Amino acid sequence: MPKTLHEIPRERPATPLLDRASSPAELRRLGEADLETLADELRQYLLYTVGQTGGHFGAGLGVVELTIALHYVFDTPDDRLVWDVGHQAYPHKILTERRELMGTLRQKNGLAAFPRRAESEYDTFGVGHSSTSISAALGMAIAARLQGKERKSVAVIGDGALTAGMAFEALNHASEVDADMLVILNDNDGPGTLFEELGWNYIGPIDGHDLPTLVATLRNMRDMKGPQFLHVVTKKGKGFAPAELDPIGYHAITKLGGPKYSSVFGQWLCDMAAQDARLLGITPAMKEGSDLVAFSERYPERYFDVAIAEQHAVTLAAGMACEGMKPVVAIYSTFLQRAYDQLIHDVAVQHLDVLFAIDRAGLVGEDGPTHAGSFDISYLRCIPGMLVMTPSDEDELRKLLTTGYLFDGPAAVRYPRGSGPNHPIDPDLQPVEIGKGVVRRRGGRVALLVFGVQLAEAMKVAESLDATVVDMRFVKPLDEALVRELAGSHELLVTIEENAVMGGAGSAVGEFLASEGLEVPLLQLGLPDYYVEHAKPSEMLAECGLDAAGIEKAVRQRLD
Amino acid sequence: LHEIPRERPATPLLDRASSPAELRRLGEADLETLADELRQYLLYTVGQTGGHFGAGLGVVELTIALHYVFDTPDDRLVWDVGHQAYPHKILTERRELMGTLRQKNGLAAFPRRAESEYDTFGVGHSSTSISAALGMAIAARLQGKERKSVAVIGDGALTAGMAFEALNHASEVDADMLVILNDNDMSGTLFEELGWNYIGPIDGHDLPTLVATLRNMRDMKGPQFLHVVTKKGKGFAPAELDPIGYHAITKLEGGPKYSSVFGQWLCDMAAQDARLLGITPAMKEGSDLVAFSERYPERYFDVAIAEQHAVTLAAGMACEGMKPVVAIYSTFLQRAYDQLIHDVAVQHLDVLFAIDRAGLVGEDGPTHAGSFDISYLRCIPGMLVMTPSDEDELRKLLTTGYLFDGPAAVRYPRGSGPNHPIDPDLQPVEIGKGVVRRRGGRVALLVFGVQLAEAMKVAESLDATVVDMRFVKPLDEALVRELAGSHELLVTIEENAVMGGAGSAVGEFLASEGLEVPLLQLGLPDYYVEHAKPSEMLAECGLDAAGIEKAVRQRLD
Ligand SMILES: [Ca+2]
Ligand SMILES: [Ca+2]
Ligand SMILES: [Ca+2]
Ligand SMILES: [Ca+2]
Ligand SMILES: [Cl-]
Ligand SMILES: [Mg+2]
Ligand SMILES: [Mg+2]
Ligand SMILES: [Mg+2]
Ligand SMILES: [Mg+2]
Ligand code: NA
Ligand code: NA
Repeated sequence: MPKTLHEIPRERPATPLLDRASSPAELRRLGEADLETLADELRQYLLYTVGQTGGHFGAGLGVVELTIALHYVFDTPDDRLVWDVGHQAYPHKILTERRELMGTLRQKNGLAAFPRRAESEYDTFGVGHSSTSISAALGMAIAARLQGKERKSVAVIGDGALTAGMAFEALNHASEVDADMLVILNDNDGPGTLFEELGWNYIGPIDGHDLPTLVATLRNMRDMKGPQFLHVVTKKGKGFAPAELDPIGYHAITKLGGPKYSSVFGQWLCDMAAQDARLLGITPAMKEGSDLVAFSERYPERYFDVAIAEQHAVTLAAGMACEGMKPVVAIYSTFLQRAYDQLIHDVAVQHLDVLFAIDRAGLVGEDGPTHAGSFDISYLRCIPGMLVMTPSDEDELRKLLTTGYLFDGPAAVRYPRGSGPNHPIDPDLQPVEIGKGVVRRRGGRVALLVFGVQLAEAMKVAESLDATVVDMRFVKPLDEALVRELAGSHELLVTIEENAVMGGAGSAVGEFLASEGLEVPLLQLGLPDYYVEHAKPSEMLAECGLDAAGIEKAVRQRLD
Repeated sequence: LHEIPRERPATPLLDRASSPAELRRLGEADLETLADELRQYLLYTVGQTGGHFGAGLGVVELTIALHYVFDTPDDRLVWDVGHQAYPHKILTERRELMGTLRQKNGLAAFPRRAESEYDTFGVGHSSTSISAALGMAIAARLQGKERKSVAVIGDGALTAGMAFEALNHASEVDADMLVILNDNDMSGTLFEELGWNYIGPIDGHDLPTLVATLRNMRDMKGPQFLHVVTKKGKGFAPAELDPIGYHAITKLEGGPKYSSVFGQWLCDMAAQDARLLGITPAMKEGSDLVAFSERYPERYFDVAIAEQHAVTLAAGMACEGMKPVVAIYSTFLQRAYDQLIHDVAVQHLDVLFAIDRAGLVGEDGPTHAGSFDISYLRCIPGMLVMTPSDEDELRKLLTTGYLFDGPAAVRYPRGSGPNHPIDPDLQPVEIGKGVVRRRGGRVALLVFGVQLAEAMKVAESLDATVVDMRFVKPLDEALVRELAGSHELLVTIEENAVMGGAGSAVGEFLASEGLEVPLLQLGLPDYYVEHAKPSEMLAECGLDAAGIEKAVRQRLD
């Protein structure tokens, strides 16, 4: 009989067998009967180390036994293993020469949040966004078949990630080319006939915590040919009672302010829905992260979780707007990249009335560059019809959400993870004038044109220089009249945005100055042209020069 | 049935069926004769204007049955892609407007909300119909309106991920909607499993069976799925015999296409490099991988209408040391942006993107315009971004991007070029260096792409310098620094949105170095250019020689 734990170890547990299984080859030197003892130990170590660093929690616990069985049966790293999303791959990392590096997990210069090709030869594909594993593993198998290399290709994909359209495309295509690969459905939330129809050989469901059945099944399927589909059933949080009971809260943990911007949005969504029965709320499977929680309890008939289906979320919004409803698509900047065609082709080309509440805009911290919201100003502002907005604090977020909502056409409001300066929030629901900035400080000589939440750091810098500071509010349409005035009365314009400099809000200013032959010097601050390694957000901002110290240095260095 | 009528057919029944309301006043016994009349009119008018041909022939009877049975426009009909909707337009107050089809200020290529209350959703890209019809159906329920929602989708469109996403969600919410699969590759278990009530397959040209089935299903509840089977080109033997050829025709009565320059390059490079792999999301003919697919069938991959899987498939292949080339139109690469960023660029994996239909594309209009790829790609770290100016440069820059170890893109337009000679070698050029084509005095034209010939006609008039920039990323920074100091105005030219484009790459560099020279950015404007001939669209945008010269002379004054 399995035991269940209710507490996290505060001290390094004794794992004498896990320590002999530091790599897959050493693991495969062990005996089948020891494997369940190895599992208990790895589970114990996993609880301990995540309690030490924080990180993802419940999903890894669900795949302890599956991960053991895969590295025992398959000749890794020669056999290719692709983890979908990778938040469940801490056990993987533990078994692939990183056990004693777990203490550096998610810290600057330590192990990254997900499998990462640069991090280890045992990581075949950098993941983070979901549902890429089947496609990636198909690519690997097609290439290995052509090269004659006789390696296996295995994709482990959760039942959630299977809701994405790109997973369906890969399953179809793999059948097309009769690829020799294995898809393991890690299902933890009449299964078989669908996958048989799509041309796969379906096996299961089997118990994903039964190591003897897992090993024998995988042994049998390892050398089967053609597209193989193994359906495994797991318990999220398995072995830790709190996580078993509340898998949502234990999806991640912290190691043992004002409101979050997502909470300011969530409150706005409720308040406007109480005033306006037209409002509909849409999320591609991120209710807790984007924080539609209270909204979905209060307005269940007007809340739509479309699963991991960004593309359908946006075109669905377009159809609702066609009937005069007022959809709000809640979506992180990094995940909106996957619905760009629907946004352009179905919303923008038709000028449809859809609001995009873009959370996690800018650097996102420990999750690193796979999740960075670095590009949405650049990829949205080039799209005709888009209203593009950058609130600088909690009050501005509520106001710009109202403005884009009420605007008759497509609008984007972008904001970062975390909390803000904690300024007062006007409880009313009124918009602001579209295309007009707010002068937050009258100065001289240097003008800081701020798009977004670096305003408070720019205010610190302006004090030393007696600079003008504008809270721009709008990337598109730009406050051209204000920029024109500032360009004639100042000797230097300085743009500041938590977005790539290339194609960004500062370049809209640059484009405006050029069209009118305004000759004023321009300094664009923002995110550089490389992928910023995972660290604390404050650490990442400092790296990019977007704290007061970096901005002052950049302005000072230009003027000297 | 053998010849496109060259004079207007007699269609007394059709002329009584100018709107769906009048259609529904006819008798079922009249409907087969209407369809014969509708088919001959369709034949006639598309022979006078050009346009899509074969798919609409396939839905003559289906369109009649839909509008006969459903109370359109109040009931919502959504056509996937829309190239099959010419029957639909003929029956929705536009029959006598069909002579303007695909001409400037005439009917658009596709259903378009701004055009007609009968068009529920502007389409062009594929596989959007189910998502849109579902949002309409959810809205109608919340509003307590009792209208129907119908999506017509082809079998190809169903290969796209977003159509699967919409089928699952429609089942999840138990939407009252009808999906009609217009299957013209000739044909249930799958759709039942996904939560749908499956009926069919039925003969999509048997009007009696169509009207009866649709009536029955019209008032069933929940997600309903009707499988109809149609013949591509039905009723016109040339088109039934060559559906690829008769997908679209020109009206009745000199250099290689750029896509064929690409296709020759792909074969030539594949002969040299066993590692090369060619991927297309269902556009073998359009991107021109025809000869490649015949000579290298084991290294050619058509993933269906599946841009997302295409790009991540390539990333996997590049992980094992193979050399994938992703052939994809600019407008369609929009749908795989995330895979390019997350799976390719973040990993700096060695994948070449051959981006066709870059710029304006003519009569298909703004749904297919390649207006944005320079803006959405150049902001992505790691990307090599190139803009060839003619046939020879396309070949050279593909070789440049292919030899590069890393993510690379080469964008080129539909149509043909200035027809300059083409070096048959496969040699690269130096990454990040432009080429001065002409030395002049007071203006410098920094040209990213195929407007170079037009710029060259203007450079004479103004005695201007002209640079073939070749690269957007990395920019030839030193050459720009030199031109900034020796000229009174820099002019950037690109067949891309000005906002965020290659002109803006130049501006960013100038601003970062304190170079204060004046900068005029020419390119595509910040609206959707209405369908017209390519030359008319380019003229509208100022990107012909005359428009480039007027723009420059204006600024100097
Ligand atoms: Ca939900
Ligand atoms: Ca405020
Ligand atoms: Ca409508
Ligand atoms: Ca040849
Ligand atoms: Cl730049
Ligand atoms: Mg799951
Ligand atoms: Mg502030
Ligand atoms: Mg078809
Ligand atoms: Mg290469
Ligand atoms: Na107030
Ligand atoms: Na043709």
